[PDB]
Amino acid sequence: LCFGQCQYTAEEYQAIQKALRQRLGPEYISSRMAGGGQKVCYIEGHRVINLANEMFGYNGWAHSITQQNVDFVDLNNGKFYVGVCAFVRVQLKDGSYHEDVGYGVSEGLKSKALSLEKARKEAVTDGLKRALRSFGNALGNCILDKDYLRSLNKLPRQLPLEVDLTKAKRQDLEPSVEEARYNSCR
Amino acid sequence: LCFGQCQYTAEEYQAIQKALRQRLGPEYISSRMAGGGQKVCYIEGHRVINLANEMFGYNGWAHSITQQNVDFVDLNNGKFYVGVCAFVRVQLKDGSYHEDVGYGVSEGLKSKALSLEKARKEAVTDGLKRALRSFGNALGNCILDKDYLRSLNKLPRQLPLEVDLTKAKRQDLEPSVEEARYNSCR
Amino acid sequence: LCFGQCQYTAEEYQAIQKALRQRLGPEYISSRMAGGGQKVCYIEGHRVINLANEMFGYNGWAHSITQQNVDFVDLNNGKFYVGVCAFVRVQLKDGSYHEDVGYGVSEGLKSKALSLEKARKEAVTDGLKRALRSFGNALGNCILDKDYLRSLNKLPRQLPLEVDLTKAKRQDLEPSVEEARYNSCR
Amino acid sequence: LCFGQCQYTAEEYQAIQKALRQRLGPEYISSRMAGGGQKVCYIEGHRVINLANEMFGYNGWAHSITQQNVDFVDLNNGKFYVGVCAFVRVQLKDGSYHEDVGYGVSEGLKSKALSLEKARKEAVTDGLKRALRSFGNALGNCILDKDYLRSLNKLPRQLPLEVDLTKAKRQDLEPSVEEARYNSCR
Amino acid sequence: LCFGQCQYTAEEYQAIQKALRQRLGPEYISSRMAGGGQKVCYIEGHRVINLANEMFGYNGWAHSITQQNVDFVDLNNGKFYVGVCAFVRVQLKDGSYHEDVGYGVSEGLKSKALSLEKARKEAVTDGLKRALRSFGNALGNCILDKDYLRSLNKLPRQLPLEVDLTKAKRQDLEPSVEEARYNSCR
Amino acid sequence: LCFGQCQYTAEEYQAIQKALRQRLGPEYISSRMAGGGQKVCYIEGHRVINLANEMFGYNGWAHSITQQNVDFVDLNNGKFYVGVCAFVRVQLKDGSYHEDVGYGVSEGLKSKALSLEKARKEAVTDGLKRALRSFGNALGNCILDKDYLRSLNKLPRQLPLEVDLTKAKRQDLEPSVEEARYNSCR
Amino acid sequence: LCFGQCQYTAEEYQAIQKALRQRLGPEYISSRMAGGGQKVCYIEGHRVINLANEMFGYNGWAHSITQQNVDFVDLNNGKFYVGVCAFVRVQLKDGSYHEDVGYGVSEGLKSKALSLEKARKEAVTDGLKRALRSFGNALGNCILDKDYLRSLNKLPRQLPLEVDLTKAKRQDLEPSVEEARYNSCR
Amino acid sequence: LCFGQCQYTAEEYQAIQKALRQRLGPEYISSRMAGGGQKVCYIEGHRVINLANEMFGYNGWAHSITQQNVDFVDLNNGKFYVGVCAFVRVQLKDGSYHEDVGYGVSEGLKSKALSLEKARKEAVTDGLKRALRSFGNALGNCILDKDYLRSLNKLPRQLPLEVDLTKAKRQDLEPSVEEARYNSCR
Amino acid sequence: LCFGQCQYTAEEYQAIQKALRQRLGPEYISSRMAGGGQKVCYIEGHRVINLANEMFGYNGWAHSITQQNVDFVDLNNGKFYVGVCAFVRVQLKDGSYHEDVGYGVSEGLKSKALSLEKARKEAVTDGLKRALRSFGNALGNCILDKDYLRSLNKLPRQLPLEVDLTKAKRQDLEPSVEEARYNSCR
Amino acid sequence: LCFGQCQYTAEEYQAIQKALRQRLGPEYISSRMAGGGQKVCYIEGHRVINLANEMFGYNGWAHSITQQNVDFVDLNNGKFYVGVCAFVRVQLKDGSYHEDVGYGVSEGLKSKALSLEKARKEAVTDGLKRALRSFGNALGNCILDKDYLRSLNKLPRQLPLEVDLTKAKRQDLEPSVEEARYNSCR
Amino acid sequence: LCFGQCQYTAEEYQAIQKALRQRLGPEYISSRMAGGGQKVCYIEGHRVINLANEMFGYNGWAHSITQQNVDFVDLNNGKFYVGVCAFVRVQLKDGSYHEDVGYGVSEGLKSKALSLEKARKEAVTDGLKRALRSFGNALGNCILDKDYLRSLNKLPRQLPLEVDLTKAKRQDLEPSVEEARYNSCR
Repeated sequence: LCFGQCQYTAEEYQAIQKALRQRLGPEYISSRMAGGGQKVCYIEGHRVINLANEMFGYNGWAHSITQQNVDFVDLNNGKFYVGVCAFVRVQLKDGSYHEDVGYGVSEGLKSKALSLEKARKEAVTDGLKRALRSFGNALGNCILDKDYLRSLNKLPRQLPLEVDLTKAKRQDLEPSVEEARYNSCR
Repeated sequence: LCFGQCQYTAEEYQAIQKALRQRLGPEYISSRMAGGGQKVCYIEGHRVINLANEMFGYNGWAHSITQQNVDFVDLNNGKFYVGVCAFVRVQLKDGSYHEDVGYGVSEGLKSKALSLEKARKEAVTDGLKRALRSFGNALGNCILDKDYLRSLNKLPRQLPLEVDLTKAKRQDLEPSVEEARYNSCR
Repeated sequence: LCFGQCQYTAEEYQAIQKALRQRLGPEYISSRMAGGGQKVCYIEGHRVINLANEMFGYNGWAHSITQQNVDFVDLNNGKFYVGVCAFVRVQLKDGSYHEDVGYGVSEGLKSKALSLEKARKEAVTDGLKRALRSFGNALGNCILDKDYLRSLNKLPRQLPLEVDLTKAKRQDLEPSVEEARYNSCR
Repeated sequence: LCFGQCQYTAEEYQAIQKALRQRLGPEYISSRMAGGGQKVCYIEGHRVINLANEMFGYNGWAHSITQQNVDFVDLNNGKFYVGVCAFVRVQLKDGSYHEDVGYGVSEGLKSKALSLEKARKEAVTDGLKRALRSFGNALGNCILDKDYLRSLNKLPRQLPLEVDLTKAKRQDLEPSVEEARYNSCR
Repeated sequence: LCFGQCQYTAEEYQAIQKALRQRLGPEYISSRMAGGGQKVCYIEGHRVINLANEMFGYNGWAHSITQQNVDFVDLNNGKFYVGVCAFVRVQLKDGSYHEDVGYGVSEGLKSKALSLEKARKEAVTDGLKRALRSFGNALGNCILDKDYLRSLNKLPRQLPLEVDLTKAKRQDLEPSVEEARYNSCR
Repeated sequence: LCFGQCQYTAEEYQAIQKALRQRLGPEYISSRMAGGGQKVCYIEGHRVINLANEMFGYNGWAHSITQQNVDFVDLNNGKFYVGVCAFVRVQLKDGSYHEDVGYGVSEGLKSKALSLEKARKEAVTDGLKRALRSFGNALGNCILDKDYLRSLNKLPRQLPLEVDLTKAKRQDLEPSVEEARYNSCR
Repeated sequence: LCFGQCQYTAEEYQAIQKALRQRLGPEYISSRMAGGGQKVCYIEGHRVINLANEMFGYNGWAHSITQQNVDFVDLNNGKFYVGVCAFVRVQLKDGSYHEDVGYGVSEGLKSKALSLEKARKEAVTDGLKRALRSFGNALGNCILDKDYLRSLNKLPRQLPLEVDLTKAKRQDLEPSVEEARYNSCR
Repeated sequence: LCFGQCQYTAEEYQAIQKALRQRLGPEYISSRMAGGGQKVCYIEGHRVINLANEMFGYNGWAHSITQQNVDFVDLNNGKFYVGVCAFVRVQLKDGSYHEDVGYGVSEGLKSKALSLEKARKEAVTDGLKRALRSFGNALGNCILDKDYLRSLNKLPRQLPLEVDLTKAKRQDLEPSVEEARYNSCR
Repeated sequence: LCFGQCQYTAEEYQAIQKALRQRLGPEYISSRMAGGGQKVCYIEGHRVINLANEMFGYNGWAHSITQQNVDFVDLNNGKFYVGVCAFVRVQLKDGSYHEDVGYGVSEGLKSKALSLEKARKEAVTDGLKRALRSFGNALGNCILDKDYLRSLNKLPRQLPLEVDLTKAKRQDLEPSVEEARYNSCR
Repeated sequence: LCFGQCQYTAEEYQAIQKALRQRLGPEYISSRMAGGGQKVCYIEGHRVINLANEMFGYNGWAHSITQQNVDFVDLNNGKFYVGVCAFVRVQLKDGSYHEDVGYGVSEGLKSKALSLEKARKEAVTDGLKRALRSFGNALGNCILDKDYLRSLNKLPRQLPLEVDLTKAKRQDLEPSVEEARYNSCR
Repeated sequence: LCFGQCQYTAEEYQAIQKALRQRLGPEYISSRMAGGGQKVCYIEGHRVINLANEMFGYNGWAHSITQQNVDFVDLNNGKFYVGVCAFVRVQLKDGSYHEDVGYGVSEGLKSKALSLEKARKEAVTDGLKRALRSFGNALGNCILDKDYLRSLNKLPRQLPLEVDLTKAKRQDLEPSVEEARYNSCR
């Protein structure tokens, strides 16, 4: 009854089906400037990872890199141009799964190492994000829907939120977790 | 009783068989201009993803990339011409499946990276969409039926639909979900 | 008791054996002009897909591409000549199966990308259609029977039959399916 | 108890052993002119497929292409000469099987694509037909028996038979089948 | 209890052990002229196939091509010289088996295609026949026994029997089989 | 309890152990002239096959070609010199087995095809014979024993026995077997 | 019930889901100067290792290197420039898992060996750290969240921590451990 | 309870353990002249085979050629020099086993084919003999023991025992074998 | 219930979780001079090995070399420069595991053999040590923590303590062991 | 309960443990002259084989050649220099095992074939001996112990013992053996 | 319950854990002169083998060569320089295991064969010793501990004790071993 062999209970299946339908608020979306001097919306990897963890549980989803391929490493002046693709397969405790390609780009740096590093890492993250979109709007599928983007723009400018470090983990030991783990062995 | 080993109950099977027969409304179909100065109808990936999730459940269908091949990367001026194909296999919790090819194209950009990226991604999405058509009209099989297209044109315009974020997910935490999941490990 | 492991019940077996014998009416057959200035009859992919879904159930048949091979890509003027083959294996929930080759051709376009895309996609569809013919007339085995073709010509033409979009699907939500699904978790 | 794991019941076994012994009437045999200006008898693929379906049931036999190899593609004027072989393995629900080679030829066309297409497709159908012969006369084993051919000639003009499409399938929906199917999940 | 897993009952085993010992009559043997202007006796493939089907049942034996290799394709004038070998494995429902080589030859034709076609097909049939010999005289093992050949010559000639086509099959349907089948899904 | 999984009963084991010890009479041995102008004794393949079938039952032994390799094809005048080896594995219903090499030679023919054919076939038969020798004298192990050969020579010649084609098979149909097989389905 | 086959009890699952949400205090975060003269925050591998051990138990998580590839080793003066990537898969006792790429860089050393050593080691640790981030904020996912970084800066520098070696392990022997062990082979 | 899965009964184990200890008499040993003009003793393959069959039963030992490699084929005048090695693995019904190398040599013949044939066959037989030696003196292990050879020489010359072909096999049939084996199906 | 399939008992798990947290005393730490004229602390392999044996039991942990690769062997004067890496995977009886890279270096020796030997052996040990660190401070995870190193320096330099060889194993025989082992077969 | 799956009984285990400790007497050790004009002690393969058979039973130990590699074949005058290595794995009925390398050398012969043959065969035997040494002194582990060699020299002349061929093997047949066998079939 | 599947009983486990902690006396350690004119201590392979056999039982540990690679064979004068590495994996009846590299060196000999032989054999033994060290001091882990070495030197010489060959084995047969072996099959 380990990962890949669970079957969702009607209650968890139903809760998730509904939750996945939600589109995400402005607090999730960020943007950058495309070469064409045009806005590009996207969700940052860390937000997607937390959405996934909260949607399926830290132990309810997984991902692996089926393959990563460096498309090219070009030196055209004193600078490097690098294109990398990754194929990421994400899976639920269910055994259900989705796979997609992510692409990573680095153009202009003078460091070969730094260029490769950027491109390889972004390809994986980009792939993880695209694979996860398959589960629904709440995991990013709304993101490329022009009507969603449009109605997002008609929303209030929004101030970045302050993070409250008051209750941040401040040491390794996890008392409650240790308690549970010791009772589990029984 | 995990993914790939379910067997549809008579009730779910019957409901789905019927639902799949439906053709989709104008709110799903979009179009672009082909090189021959001719309209081409298609369904955006995100719509197909949601159609699938609602038809089979977020844990009812899955897809993998059996293979992706870059056919060519030509530089014919200062611009790149790229053709990529992807073979996508989609499967139901049932074990039933359909596989098809998708193609991705990028012609005219000056960025090799941006060209490869566009082509690889679209090939995958295109392949996922074609594989899914095999299940029925509701998943896209009507889309290339000239009589369906014809009768779609005999409809009033279609204006951009408005998305309402009044109840957009703004926090990660899904209480209902956590409850259902908490009640499942016992 | 998943896909590939079912055994047909005598009742379903018998109904299908019979239904498969039927030849198809004019409403399925379409035609194009061969190079030799000669009529060529065929069934469009989407019709075959629906025939299959109705004959076996959306979860009663499946298909995969065992292999797709690009035979050649020739540039003989400013135009491309492309030949592609696909091997498609279709299978029933039974485990029974048939495999065939399909071919895809593109001659004359100036776009390499567009040529490759056309040829790869048609090879697959063509192969799917040929593999499916093996199950019987109702799935297209009649199509190449000259006596059938002959007696088809001796029938009244058949103007494009309009499509009834009043009952079209316009939202992703499928309430009946959603209910039956909940009752299946049980 | 799926395909490949059935065992024939004494009754079905016996009926088939007998039925397979029959030689086929003139209505099955067709002929063409060999290069040596000599008659060559053969059965059209579509007839063989129907013989097979009726003999074993749509779910009683299967076939796959173990391999297809293009022997050569020669351009000797402005025309193409192509030879292709296919190895086809046909199997019964029994697990019993037979495998043979089929060959496909195209000589004289100016289209490479059309030539490859013709040769690859015929190789498969030819292989399928030869593999099937192994089961008995009723599936084509008589066809190359000179004494059978001889006594076939000593018969009238097997004058073109008519194909009656009164009862031709005009829709996708199969009511008797749907009923049978929906009850199979009980 | 499918193919490859049956065990012969004492009764069937014994009947077959005996039947296999028989040498075959003149009605099976045919001959051709070897290059050395010398008679060569052999059994035609179709006879061997029927011997096998009657000896073991249409579902009691099977064969596969473990491999086919084209040894050479020589053009020495305007004619082709082709040598092809095939390894054929035949098996009983028992699991018992025998494998042998078959060879195919085509010397003198001007068609490469026709030469390859002839050699490949004959290699397979030749291999199937040699493999089958291993089971006994009744399946051809006598054929190369000079004392058998000698005493065959000391026999009156025979007029190739006329095939009684009165009862020839002229229809696909086999109501006999179709019922034996129906009462097996039960 | 299929081939490869039987265990010999004490009775059969004992009978065979004893029978295998027998040396074979003059009626089995034949000879040819070695290049050194010296007699070479050997058993003809068809005799060995029958010895095997009678010793173990048609379903009691089997053999496969683990590998066949063409050592060389030399043209040294207008003639061909060919050496071929085959590795043959023979097995009993027991699971017990023996494997050996067989060699095939063809020197002097002007036909490449005929040379290859001869060498390939003889390598296999030769290998099958050498493998079978391992089971005992009755299967050929005596054949290379100089003391056995010597005492074979000290015998009066013996005229070719005649093949009693009285009761030779003149039909396929074998009611005997067919009748038992019909009761071996219950 | 070994590693990879456990299933989290509801109590441990819940405790860990909660614990993983925590962001980490200043005591975890360290920083270095990027080439762009800009601060880069990160967590040291040894802290991440302890975080993981305390969160899941020393036997609750694992990691393997699916692959490590040296991208390049360039000598551009008397100095080496090295880029290495590692794919690290971490897994819980659950069977759940996440995989990511890590990169290792060495620029400027004159020792090839020292350069390779630094890059291969950092690539692995970097990858382990990135893979672990997928489980939640508590394992590092907060680290790249600009709002978290921002609110981390609005805190007083912290003086260096003194470690207390008072109770440091001074012998290899672990008595309490040896007991427990010994009472388990029962 | 087939080959490879038997376990020796205490009685058979004991009998064989003892029997294997015996050194073999002069009637087994033969010799030839080494190049160094020195005697070389050896046992002929056929004797070893019979020793094995009598020691373990025809179904008590087996052997296979794990690999055969032709080391070289040199033509140094008009003659051929060939060296071949074979790896032979022999096994008991027990599952126990021993494997060794055998070498085959042919120096001086003018026939390439005859040279290869001699070397390949001897390598196998030589290997089989060396592998069998591992079981004990009775199977050849004494053969290279100088003290055994020495005391063998101190024996009377010996006339090669006469081969009594009285009861020699003249029939394929084996009524007691066919008897037992007919009852084993019961 | 062999290695890789145990499950820690709550008692052993708990003891180890705790023991692993300890940092190690000065008696474990040693140092060398880095090229930059800077101190480098490390733990000697043998200490690590004993820490592991005592922490998990001689039969509680294991390690294997997944791969070892020689990066380069350079001769730049009369001296050799060698870089080698090893990937070591350590596992607990649990099935839990951790893998890391180790590196081995040899710069300056004149012996190629001695250089390779040093580099290959250190790579393995280095890897084994790094993999083991993943389990906790007690196994080395503290070692690279600057605050730990710092507070280690503030200790009274430690005097290289003596080894008491009095009770040193002087023979191979192991009494209590041989007894305990003898009984385990009961 | 076949080879590789037995478990030693306490009694057999204990007897063997003790027996293995014995060093072997002068009757086992032989010697040759090393190139350095120095004595080299060793045990002859046939003695080792018998030691093994008596220690574990003819069915208690096994060995296979995991690999044999020819290091070189040099011709430096008119003579050949050959080095060959073999990896031999020996196993007990237990499943326990040891593997080692053996080396084979042939320097000076003028025959390539004879050189290869000597080196290949010795490598195997040498490997078998080294592998077996791992089990204990009784199987050869003492042989390289200088203190054992030294105290062996202080023992008198080892006049070759006499092999009393009295009750040697004269026939193939083995009655007692054959009797247990007919009784083990029960 | 064969090798690799035993579980140590608490009693054997405990005895071994304790025995493994012992450092070894002077009677185990030997030394040689390193090129740097410096003493190098080590244990001879045969001592290690016996230590192992006595610690775990002849059937309690095993080892295999996962791989052996020859790094180089250099000829720099008339002498050979050879470096060889071996990867040895040792395992307990437990399933627990440890793997390490061993290196073999040969510098200066004029015989290529003798050089390769020395390096390959030492690499294996060296690897076996290093692998074994992982189990504890008693198997060699102390050997490289400078404080142990130091306190070993502070001892008295020790005359290489005399080996007492009184009860040295002179026969093969082992009566008790053999008695137990006859009683086990029961």
